[PDB]
Amino acid sequence: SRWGGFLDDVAGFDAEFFGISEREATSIDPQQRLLLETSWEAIEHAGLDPASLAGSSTAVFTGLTHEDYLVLTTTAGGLASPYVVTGLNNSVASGRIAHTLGLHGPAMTFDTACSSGLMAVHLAC
Amino acid sequence: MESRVTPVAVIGMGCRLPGGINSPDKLWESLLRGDDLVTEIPPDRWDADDYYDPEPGVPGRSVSRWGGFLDDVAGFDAEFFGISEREATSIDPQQRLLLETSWEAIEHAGLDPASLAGSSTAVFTGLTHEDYLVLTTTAGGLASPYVVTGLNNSVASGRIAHTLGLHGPAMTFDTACSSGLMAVHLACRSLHDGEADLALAGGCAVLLEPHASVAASAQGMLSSTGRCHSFDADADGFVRSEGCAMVLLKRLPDALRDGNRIFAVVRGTATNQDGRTETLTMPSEDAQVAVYRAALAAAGVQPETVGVVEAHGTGTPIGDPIEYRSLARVYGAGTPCALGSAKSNMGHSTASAGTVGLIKAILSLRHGVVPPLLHFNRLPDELSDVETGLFVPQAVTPWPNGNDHTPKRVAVSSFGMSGTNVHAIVEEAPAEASAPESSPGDAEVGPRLFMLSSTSSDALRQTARQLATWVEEHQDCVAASDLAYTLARGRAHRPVRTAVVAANLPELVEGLREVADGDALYDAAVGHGDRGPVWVFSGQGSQWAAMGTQLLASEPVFAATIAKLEPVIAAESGFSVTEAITAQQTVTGIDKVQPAVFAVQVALAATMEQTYGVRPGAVVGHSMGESAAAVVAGALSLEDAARVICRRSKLMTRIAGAGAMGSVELPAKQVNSELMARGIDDVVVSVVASPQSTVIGGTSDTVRDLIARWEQRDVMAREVAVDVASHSPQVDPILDDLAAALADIAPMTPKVPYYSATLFDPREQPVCDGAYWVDNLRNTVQFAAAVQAAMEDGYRVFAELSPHPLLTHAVEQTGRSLDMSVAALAGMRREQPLPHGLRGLLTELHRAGAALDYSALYPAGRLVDAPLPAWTHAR
Ligand SMILES: *[C@@H](CCCCCCCCCCCCCC)C(=O)NCCNC(=O)CCNC(=O)[C@H](O)C(C)(C)COP(*)(=O)O
Repeated sequence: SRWGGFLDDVAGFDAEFFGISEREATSIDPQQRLLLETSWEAIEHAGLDPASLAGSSTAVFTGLTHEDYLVLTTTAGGLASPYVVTGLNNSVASGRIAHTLGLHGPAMTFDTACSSGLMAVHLAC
Repeated sequence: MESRVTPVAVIGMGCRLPGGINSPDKLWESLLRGDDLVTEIPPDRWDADDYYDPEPGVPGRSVSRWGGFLDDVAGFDAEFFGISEREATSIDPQQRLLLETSWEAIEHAGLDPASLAGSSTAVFTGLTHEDYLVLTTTAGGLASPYVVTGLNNSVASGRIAHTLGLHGPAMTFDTACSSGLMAVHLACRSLHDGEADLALAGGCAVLLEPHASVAASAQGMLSSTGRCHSFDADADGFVRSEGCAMVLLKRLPDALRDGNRIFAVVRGTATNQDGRTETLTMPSEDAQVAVYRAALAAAGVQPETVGVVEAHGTGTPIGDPIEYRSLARVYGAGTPCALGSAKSNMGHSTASAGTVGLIKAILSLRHGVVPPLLHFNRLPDELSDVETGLFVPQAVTPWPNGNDHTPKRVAVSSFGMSGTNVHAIVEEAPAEASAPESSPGDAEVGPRLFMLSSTSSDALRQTARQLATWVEEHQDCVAASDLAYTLARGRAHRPVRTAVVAANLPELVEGLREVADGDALYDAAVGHGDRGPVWVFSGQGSQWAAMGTQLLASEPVFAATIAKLEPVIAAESGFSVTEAITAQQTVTGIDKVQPAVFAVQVALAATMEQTYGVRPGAVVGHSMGESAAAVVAGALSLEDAARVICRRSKLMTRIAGAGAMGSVELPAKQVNSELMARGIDDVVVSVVASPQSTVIGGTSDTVRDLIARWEQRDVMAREVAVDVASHSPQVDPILDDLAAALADIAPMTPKVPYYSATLFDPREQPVCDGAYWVDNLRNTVQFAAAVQAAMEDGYRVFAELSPHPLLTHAVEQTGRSLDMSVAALAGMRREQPLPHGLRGLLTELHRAGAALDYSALYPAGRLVDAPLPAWTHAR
């Protein structure tokens, strides 16, 4: 294959708005950045102030896979970066969102190949 | 109701942990002994000295050089799970450990893993690190296509489900180092929702590459000492350690209804997130208090009732005081409460921490005692003023606040870097649902058949060795009958298998020790346990002096059947058969021998049917044994068959065959071509045994000259020493009288599928009337056709009922000619004693792989904690 659907920008991420240092922002998984940004966008699309949800029992679930950024950093050999601990571990995918929004409901990330996109909805239900 | 969630009972667990711990009992023993499992990083993993540096925060270097590691992580049995070696190489060792531990846990519950096919059962597991991905990438060898399913995290639960054919939610998730307890909560909810009925929870943590450790050290997360100071004033941080464990869960009412062993019961659990704090890894005391209260409310259990809390206890100087502060808010309310953490003796597992804590709590409940906390001597100064009844047991300490009227209860807790927190409440399992003390009675003093199985011969030897060790350690703490019941019915049977027969535990210990070092080339079972064996009612020729003496002196059913048949023999055949059975000289004479073998074989079949209950998948009869075969086949009555055998024994004696028997190894068609080349039709083929073994009947002179000619033809041909001929135009004078006198029989439809060897098509069920017996004494018998039909029909297991094997090699050749593997056994060997009886022969039936009812041998018995078979561990 030579083709596919690809984002307009992948490395793009508004780390400053969420109070994120450029170092961790450089080392954080772009998938995590996309999830966080689109989650904020969905929250706003609901008409709710994201700041309003702080200190509430709302929960978060997300499906993640294809940790290709691990391959990239391994090839680059920059695994020694301390931000990798929270920049590449799949756990923080939900945890980063929960901490940013200050939510108290359970935060969990999982992987079910190409079925996470709806199994997350089932789990939330 | 009082618990909003349906209470869930743990019915089994499995674990593979550092320091050679591969069983929960081993973990319990290590914990009681106060042993440590943290060691220096093994060199084969990587050079610890290369990456070690005591200076904090040095880039590219770690602060620790220790860790808890397994005996081996590369060990795995691809053959048992049917995995290609090429594929097995690309598999993440985490997946292999998950699969093996899950299989161990299922067997630890006494359930057959194969029995769960298509069952509505779910599985949940947590994966945290992808060290194998790092290794594959740095090796540049991930171009192998088998890496896709071998590295993707979601495959793990899917792989387990596909191996076991489970039909229920399969989950691979992560909650940092709290995945296990999160999986437990998910399984509990799913069972409450009714989506599944059986769920598996757990997580595996594998340490293979150093860069992750270096990154962790860069964050200051690792202890420089090399040991976790959980709650100690010297808290230096956690230590990375290998780990993998699984737990099986079933709904409590269902478990009670099925009477399965209930290790403990979990009343409820809950989960929440800390939320906004200083960083992504700052714990929130209020959040932990909230999750404690929520879990208690879900379980509907008061906190002061719980005695011991399984805290996280990671050893971080920042985290541990916070965790201690939170617990004092809820637990330790005046009533003393003990504190325990599994990390003190094992270290920290980034995925299995919750599961190992849960298992330690389970064992603590099982023994009503708490192990001491390793390396601990005093709390940090920040906790000096905190008021609570909480305490850390410096030694092995009985259950705090012991109360007969209340079940013992344990709280567990796990926390991850992601900030999500899981807490659960574990309650002591109810009293024994079965009869108290398993209703002891007149336990049989006769030797018990202790089954055994494994994946390979050397693995079988190692399994026998460790099992003997364990039995020696508990020769008095357990009972032989319960152990035998557990082995027979509460354990899956691996393809490589054997058995030891013993009456007392020291005897079993000696027998197991014999094979533990004794060499023997064991082979895996050929049968699949789906069909019963096939009896071989072999004919005359293998008799010897006093065959039945041991059987009469040891098998009550055998003696009863012999005494039952004896008067009918003296009536119809005119002489007693017991005297010939006990005769010190080998029985001779077609009148005398013929009923003797019939009685022997029918008595043996009755013994197998009653004292051992093994049903035949099919039945094969040889010569006069064909009537004896029809006896157990359900086609002939016992009296009718006795009349048949006695009357034919009397009648054949009139002329004594009037001929001779010639056996030649030449193929049957080639034999027919050779015979027709000389016009020697006065002889005719009598037995079709194998494509490389035929028997020809005829007059003595022509048989003798034919076998002389074949010897001149450089082909083996023997005139056997039989006194009479069969299936030859020489017994003709008796045929008319035999048909006339024997027409009184009343055959019926066989109860067991039977192969008519005499008939052209053994697959067709014969009428086995007097005409059939005339053919059986005059027409050729196609034993080769019968065995070929049996193999074609899928049957693989065959056992001779003869006093001595006669055609085991022949049927082996038939299978070898067909090229399909088979197992041929002999009921008894020439002058072979057996004080144990046919029980020893029964072991060979199991070793072959035939189906049978084990409850027929083990109607009841309490399951026990006998160890598990080892594994082939090719790296
Ligand atoms: C268990 C989690 C610890 C083990 C997880 C290892 C992560 C390695 C990631 C590897 C990815 C890339 C691989 C290939 C390069 C656990 O219990 N977590 C909680 C430990 N306790 C916590 O509550 C806090 C732990 N650390 C701390 O106490 C603080 O976060 C510190 C002070 C270390 C961080 O500094 P600051 O944020 O306060």
